[PDB]
Amino acid sequence: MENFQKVEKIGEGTYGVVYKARNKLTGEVVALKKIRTEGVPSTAIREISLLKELNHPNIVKLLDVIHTENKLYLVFEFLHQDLKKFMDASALTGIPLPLIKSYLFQLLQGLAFCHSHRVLHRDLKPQNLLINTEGAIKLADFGLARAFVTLWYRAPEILLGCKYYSTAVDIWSLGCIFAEMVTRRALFPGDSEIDQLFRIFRTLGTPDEVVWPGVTSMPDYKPSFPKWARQDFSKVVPPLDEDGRSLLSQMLHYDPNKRISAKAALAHPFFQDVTKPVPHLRL
Ligand SMILES: Nc1cncc(Cl)n1
Repeated sequence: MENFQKVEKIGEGTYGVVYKARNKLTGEVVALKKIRTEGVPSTAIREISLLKELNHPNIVKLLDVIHTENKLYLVFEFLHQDLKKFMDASALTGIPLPLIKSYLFQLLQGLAFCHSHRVLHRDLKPQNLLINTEGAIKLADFGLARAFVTLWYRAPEILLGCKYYSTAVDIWSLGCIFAEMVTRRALFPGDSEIDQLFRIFRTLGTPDEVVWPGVTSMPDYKPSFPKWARQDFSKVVPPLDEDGRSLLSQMLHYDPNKRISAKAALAHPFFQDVTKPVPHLRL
């Protein structure tokens, strides 16, 4: 669009290309997202406009929505790095625990806010968690999945065909990201839906009616699933301490009604000693 000078292709997102651009009437540097045709659905336009009001320090600001020439562009605040690259950058040492804790705490604050207004992300992953030089982390693309690819962070209720899923799906994803920050490997790197489900089962045990009432009646559940025994969390995420492991287990409860809420996770003892360190980042 005419008011924006693209400076660089930053990536191919879920919905289209993401550019770093500069606005000419403000001089502001932004992330420009092209979405994707019938002439942009009217409901998607209405959903997106609700998102313009969903403002929080831990949510990447939706600056503008440009519906022009029957195309849709989302203009976001720009951040220089994402958690995926920072994790790759931090592979030999690992992200220090104080920083992991600060990031998780801030992300939960973001989720708690969105969840309080009944907005889910649905597709959390390291690539859409954006970090700055101030030690802040922010959720990008919040609300876009409902308004409009890796399986690694997808909740089991989604994999099992539950169509009416809750905010709990975001808590699952963030637990997976938390484990990954700690161990420097992805928790459940599935490369198909069955492989994702079966990786989850191999670590947390195949779910049954005892841990997850109603599970065997879910659309894609099969009596023929193999029955793996649950592994111990001390084997899954060493050398995370007892507080972190305790929290992680609650974030990874099979039953979405049992799974910890963002708001209850913020009160967890793990965060008793949270701080806000600044990361070392080269831009
Ligand atoms: N890659 C980027 C940078 N800033 C904001 C967004 Cl939404 N994406």
